Amino acid sequence: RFLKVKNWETEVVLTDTLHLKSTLETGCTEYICMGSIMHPATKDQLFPLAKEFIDQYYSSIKRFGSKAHMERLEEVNKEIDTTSTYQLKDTELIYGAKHAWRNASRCVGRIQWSKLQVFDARDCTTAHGMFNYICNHVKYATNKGNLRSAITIFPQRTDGKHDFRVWNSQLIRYAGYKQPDGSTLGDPANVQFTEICIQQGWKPPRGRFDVLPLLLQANGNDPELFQIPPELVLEVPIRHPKFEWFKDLGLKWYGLPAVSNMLLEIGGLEFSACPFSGWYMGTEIGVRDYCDNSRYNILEEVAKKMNLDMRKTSSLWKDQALVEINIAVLYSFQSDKVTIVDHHSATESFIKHMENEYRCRGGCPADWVWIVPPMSGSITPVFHQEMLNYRLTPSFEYQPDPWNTHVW
Amino acid sequence: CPRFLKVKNWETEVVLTDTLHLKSTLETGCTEYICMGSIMHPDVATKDQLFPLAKEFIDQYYSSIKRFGSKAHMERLEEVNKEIDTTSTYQLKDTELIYGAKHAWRNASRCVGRIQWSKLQVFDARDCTTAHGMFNYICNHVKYATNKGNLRSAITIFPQRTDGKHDFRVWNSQLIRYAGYKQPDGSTLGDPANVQFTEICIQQGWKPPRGRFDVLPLLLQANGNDPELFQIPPELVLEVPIRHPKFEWFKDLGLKWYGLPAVSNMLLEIGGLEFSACPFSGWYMGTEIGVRDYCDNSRYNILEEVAKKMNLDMRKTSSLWKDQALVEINIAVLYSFQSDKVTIVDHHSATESFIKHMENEYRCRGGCPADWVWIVPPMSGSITPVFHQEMLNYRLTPSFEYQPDPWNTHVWK
Ligand code: HEM
Ligand code: HEM
Ligand SMILES: CN(C)Cc1cccc(NCc2ccc3ccc(N)nc3c2)c1
Ligand SMILES: CN(C)Cc1cccc(NCc2ccc3ccc(N)nc3c2)c1
Ligand SMILES: C[C@H](O)[C@H](O)[C@H]1CNc2nc(N)[nH]c(=O)c2N1
Ligand SMILES: C[C@H](O)[C@H](O)[C@H]1CNc2nc(N)[nH]c(=O)c2N1
Ligand SMILES: [Zn+2]
Repeated sequence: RFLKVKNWETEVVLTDTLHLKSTLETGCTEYICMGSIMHPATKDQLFPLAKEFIDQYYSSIKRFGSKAHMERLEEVNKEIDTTSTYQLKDTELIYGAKHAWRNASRCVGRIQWSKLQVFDARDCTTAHGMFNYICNHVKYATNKGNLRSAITIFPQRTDGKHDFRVWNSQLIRYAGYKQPDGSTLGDPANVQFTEICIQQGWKPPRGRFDVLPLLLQANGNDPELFQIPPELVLEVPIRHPKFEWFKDLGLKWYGLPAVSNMLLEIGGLEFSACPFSGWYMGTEIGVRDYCDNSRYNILEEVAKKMNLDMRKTSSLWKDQALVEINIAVLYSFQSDKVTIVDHHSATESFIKHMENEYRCRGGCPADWVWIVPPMSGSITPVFHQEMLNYRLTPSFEYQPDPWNTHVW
Repeated sequence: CPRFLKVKNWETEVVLTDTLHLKSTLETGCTEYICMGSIMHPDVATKDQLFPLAKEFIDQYYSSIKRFGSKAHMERLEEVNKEIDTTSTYQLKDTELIYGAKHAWRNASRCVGRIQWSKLQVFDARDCTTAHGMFNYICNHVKYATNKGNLRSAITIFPQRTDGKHDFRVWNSQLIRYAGYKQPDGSTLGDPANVQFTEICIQQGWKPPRGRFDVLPLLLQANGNDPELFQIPPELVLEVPIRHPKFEWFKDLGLKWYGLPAVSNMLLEIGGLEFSACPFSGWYMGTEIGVRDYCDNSRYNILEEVAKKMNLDMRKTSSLWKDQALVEINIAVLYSFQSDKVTIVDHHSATESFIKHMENEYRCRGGCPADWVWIVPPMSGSITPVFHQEMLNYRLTPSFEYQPDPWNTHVWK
């Protein structure tokens, strides 16, 4: 049935037909909603998925049922038959990668979806090769501050014993170190991964913002360490436009968010290594990275320097400090001509995107829990926007951390 | 359905195990292929529909008082069954009514204040027959709940639905709210949320003062009759003028708000019985006033004026002038209620208490249904502990439910 979503602020009603195309499961049932749970082949399984995907590709270029379409299905069937898998055409690789982004219900940045530079790395065979492809990606995407969205796609899974994996959760991240006195220097989120690099031979500077090395696994082999050339790593010193003391906090961050631990699924094929990157929404750094208790956790320090009353929660000293940090982040990136978007501009673009997608596509799967920013929720337009969440393919999926499945 | 569902807290690593979901009674709207978790709102019971619903509830009650399977349990079951057979409905005992109301609150997935669920004063108004009587009961409720600023949670329960043509309804969405007035020029005076209701009151004969904060009259329907207007005695309406501990100019904005949040348009369902008029009240979380009531664009919408008084650059969104003003307004709200000794809770305290409540519930009850979309506060989400807390949402009974607005269904006499 057609489903309607209302925006309670504008009263705009949109009608969703697209959800009828979903075949994957969401996690919820008729009796239990799991909307806030973070994470809820064979030849025989493979062809219908391949077919589903070839069909929507040829439907998308408006040549559904053409001789080209009929021949492609044939070629794929034969290939699955004779090899237990198949290879995508370049055009298909690009189409599928753009559509995995378009379908990512949790991403507020999807107005950009069709502007994605796709780097085909399916000829890669070694960790050195992966490193080369990754450097090129970082250089292209960074573009001296004028960030460009990109994805690099490594060879698809075969038997599962020969996966290509980027072990890093993002290409560029800061180390975290467990201290004898039990505290944590650097980023506490990366403590484990940092330990694995150390155990593997990495000589740690033991600073607060040490860029981690790349740990790269090719064809199921043991992962290998590489240092990203520093000239490729663009960073922004965080300062505040009014508090001249803010720079004295010694804060910085990297300009390029490049998630590298997801799995890209296209037409039944699985790409376990597909680092992709866009640009930051300010809150990702200013709210979560800096102010999560289990992350850099700087609220106290900033609040101190602001000389706030931190004796009672109801003084909202945390909220005040939170806003000023986010002002600083946006100001710093903007002053250094590095692409960044604030949560007001971003959510506004997402609403427009939604309207675009309902109009041309019959809907837009969206995960309110993720779309709504981690501060000032209800003063952004998405807070008041009803969303429907459903899973469309091609997609980006979670996968297990490689140190839990890998034998050495 | 799997027997054990686990929820994780991503900042503390605490994992909890839910079994209570097995007691889920109604559908959420989600299916295996779509989630409707951000959808706001996704003819009487027959004899045969009522029997198992009553038995389900009676069993649950007797289990709660450790008298399950007792002679008193079996006798109550038999007496209820007889009543349904010979009258096609039944009446709850006072003990059952009280247990039912507390549990509807305990089960309200969207409520962050549920640590308090067992301290609810229940006023039984099932003897009420007229709108003047409803007025008396509501006045008493307001006075008791207000308690000179030391607010006490309470519910007043009017007679249950019979044939559906004799419903008791409070037409107001909350017992105390401010009027809204649409102007010929398109502007709105007062609270734009309440324009429709205000118009209805004016048509019913209410003479509007036409101010910015006019307390709306009660519009009360008894026994399916046409609703009637009553003015709440103003001494019963506790209000707090909003000022700011630093900004001396904040008081010159002339804002105030009422101390008692008393939702009055919901339906209470107990054992298949339907109480269409069951006004209940607790106390405010500051953000309900400082974020939603004041800063929603479709509400009082004061961010701009505050921002201007704060001398902020309002030319770029990326200056975060809105966020900056929003915090100051919420500081003013908490400061003003605390100064006037009217109970209020800030969003940090409330969410931390809720996490403790939820953990206790998982341990003593086997779960705690929770709607993350509603539980996470409308500002500063991720610096409260509920943001990182996985939740499971499902519907248990007794429960509070939405019902249509009565002016849309009322057959005028
Ligand atoms: C171009 C600028 C972009 C912006 C501003 C943006 C913004 C965001 C934000 C703020 C989130 C929430 C992340 C979090 O809170 O941890 C997110 C999620 C996500 N984004 Fe985007 N994004 C962008 C580009 C991209 C690109 C290029 C891709 C892939 C080709 C992508 C795919 C995803 C996916 C799959 C998620 C969900 C991840 C998960 O489920 O854990 N995004 N995005
Ligand atoms: C005593 C202190 C209380 C606090 C701090 C509190 C807090 C809240 C808050 C902040 C919300 C979301 C409000 C919104 O954004 O509109 C809510 C919703 C709700 N509350 Fe509580 N509440 C309290 C008492 C009560 C009581 C006494 C009842 C019933 C007996 C109750 C039942 C509900 C229900 C049913 C909802 C969902 C409303 C809806 O779905 O529209 N609460 N509560
Ligand atoms: C844990 N892994 C999924 C990697 C990881 C680490 C930390 C945060 C996230 N967030 C997911 C995510 C995915 C894509 C993004 C694209 C752009 C952007 N600015 N943030 C994005 C964020 C993802
Ligand atoms: C729509 N109706 C349920 C009435 C209505 C009007 C305006 C706001 C709300 N919010 C829901 C709601 C329900 C119960 C509450 C109890 C206490 C409190 N502080 N807020 C509460 C808020 C509810
Ligand atoms: C679209 C969305 O469901 C709607 O804006 C909800 C979001 N969460 C909410 N949460 C609370 N507490 N109160 C609300 O009114 C809402 N509104
Ligand atoms: C429990 C909850 O699902 C979890 O904390 C989610 C909440 N919403 C989020 N939203 C975004 N954008 N990013 C996140 O990491 C999370 N975390
Ligand atoms: Zn759901």
